[PDB]
Amino acid sequence: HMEVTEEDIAEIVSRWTGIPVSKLLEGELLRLEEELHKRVVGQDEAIRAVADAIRRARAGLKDPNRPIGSFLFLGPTGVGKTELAKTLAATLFDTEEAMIRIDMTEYMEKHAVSRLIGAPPGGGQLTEAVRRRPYSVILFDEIEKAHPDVFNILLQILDDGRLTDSHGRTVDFRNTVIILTSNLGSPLILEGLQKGWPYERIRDEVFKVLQQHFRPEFLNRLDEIVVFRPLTKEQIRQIVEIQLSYLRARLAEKRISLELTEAAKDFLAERGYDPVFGARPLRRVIQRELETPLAQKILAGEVKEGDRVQVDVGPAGLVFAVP
Ligand SMILES: Nc1ncnc2c1ncn2[C@@H]1O[C@H](COP(=O)(O)OP(=O)(O)CP(=O)(O)O)[C@@H](O)[C@H]1O
Repeated sequence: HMEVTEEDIAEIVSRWTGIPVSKLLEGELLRLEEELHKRVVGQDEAIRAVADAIRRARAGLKDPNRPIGSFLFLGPTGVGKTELAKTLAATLFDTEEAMIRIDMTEYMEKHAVSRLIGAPPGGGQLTEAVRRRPYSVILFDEIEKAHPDVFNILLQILDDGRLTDSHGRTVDFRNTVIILTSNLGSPLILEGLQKGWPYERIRDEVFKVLQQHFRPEFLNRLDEIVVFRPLTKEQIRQIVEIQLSYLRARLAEKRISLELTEAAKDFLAERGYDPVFGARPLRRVIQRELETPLAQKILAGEVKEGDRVQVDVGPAGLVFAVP
């Protein structure tokens, strides 16, 4: 039957049950890694770890009273942790609105548990969010900064697959994916390399800090611990291309094409990435170095509807030409 699609029936069931369409159609998942890789460049280990856990859950091999998966993402800033969490949410649960982000720097000071689960009688940021979206990816950023009382609430999620809030009502976490992140150790490695420390010192100091913050009792609860890697030159270039996608689409409305030389791509990659911030700088590098001067060319009439635009490097920055 052709006229009524799989999506038609899935949408009916989804609206009646609250189960996301992609969840209902999970089986009609074996290429989850390739789907995640459409947005997340590299970090193959993280993608495989997440995909492996989801498969074990779908195959009926895990404890049904725990979340679908739980992970600790270690490694540096700006290399794909949040991008993977956002992409996973969009892929598993149809929208990035299915990602719930808890910034643990806002939960450091003792009375923060009431912020998480609701003030005691006489609601909570986490509990209310998960009640209204049981099918969600939950991202806890910078977990080592959480107050112990807040950290104990995370342990409850991992152990019981549920939380009781301050109203006394149980909040179901069994359909969530829990992603915990920390950059712990990464600034220390940068400090050692700047100071000229030998690798042995750097290594030993990273392990003692990890030992201090992350104990086996905690870590044993997790599906996997994954250390994100710094990005290679080729990976940063692929990220530049992904980050030009929306610009190209907007330009294509006026039939304008952009053709970047390899040097122009390398210009953006060089400025858009560093060890401290990862690829966090790239968006505003593209805005400043490409979009702004392109805007001036369009407004001046030098770049017109229908033009193919060559983008190359000059010593003042990127330069433009229409052949
Ligand atoms: N592996 C990757 N694949 C695709 N894009 C990536 C990427 N790593 C970084 N980016 C780009 O750089 C930005 C920053 O990456 P991301 O948000 O994943 O880092 P992060 O989780 O460390 C952010 P924060 O420092 O705020 O916690 C993303 O919005 C994305 O555009």
